[PDB]
Amino acid sequence: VNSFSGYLKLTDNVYIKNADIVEEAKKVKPTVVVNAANVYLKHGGGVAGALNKATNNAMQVESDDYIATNGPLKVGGSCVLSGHNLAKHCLHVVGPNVNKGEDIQLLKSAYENFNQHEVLLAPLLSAGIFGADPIHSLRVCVDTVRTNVYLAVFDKNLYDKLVSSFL
Ligand SMILES: O=C(O)[C@@H]1CN(c2ncnc3[nH]c4cc(F)ccc4c23)CC12CCC2
Repeated sequence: VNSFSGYLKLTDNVYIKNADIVEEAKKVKPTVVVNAANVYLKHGGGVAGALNKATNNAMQVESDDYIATNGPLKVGGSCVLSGHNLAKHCLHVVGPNVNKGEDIQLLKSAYENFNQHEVLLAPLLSAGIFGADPIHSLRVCVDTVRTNVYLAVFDKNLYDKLVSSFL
């Protein structure tokens, strides 16, 4: 038993809800919240900009130190940093950004990072400003992640489309 509430169950291990991930994180304090990161951990907009704003820019300060030490992530890769006031940990995961021409097949590699964590609160990778089809992203999530994932979908309209079209 865990503290996630109001989710629709899609499969044995994937759950979905219409929610703001920042507010969902603020209430649940999950062990892991996933950020839709870029390779530079520049949290300017989308989910990343919203998560970072909710931390009062502490996520960005920590991220800049991480990059200064380690260099950029790989597309499809991840790193674990603090969850600040939102979660114990933040798993920063880089999905391919279609608006940069990155290979959508890397989306599966991105979701594989979730399997290193037993339970996660997450957005749909490569959705939103990353330019991928959120329905495809949901399919890859379901077919790749084996751990327990609670997906927060900000837009009520898209949520209904994702549920109604789910096979
Ligand atoms: O940034 C993107 O392209 C979208 C944003 N989406 C979100 N999903 C779940 N909660 C969210 N709260 C927010 C608050 C904001 F101010 C901006 C975006 C969100 C948001 C998923 C996405 C595809 C992977 C990242």
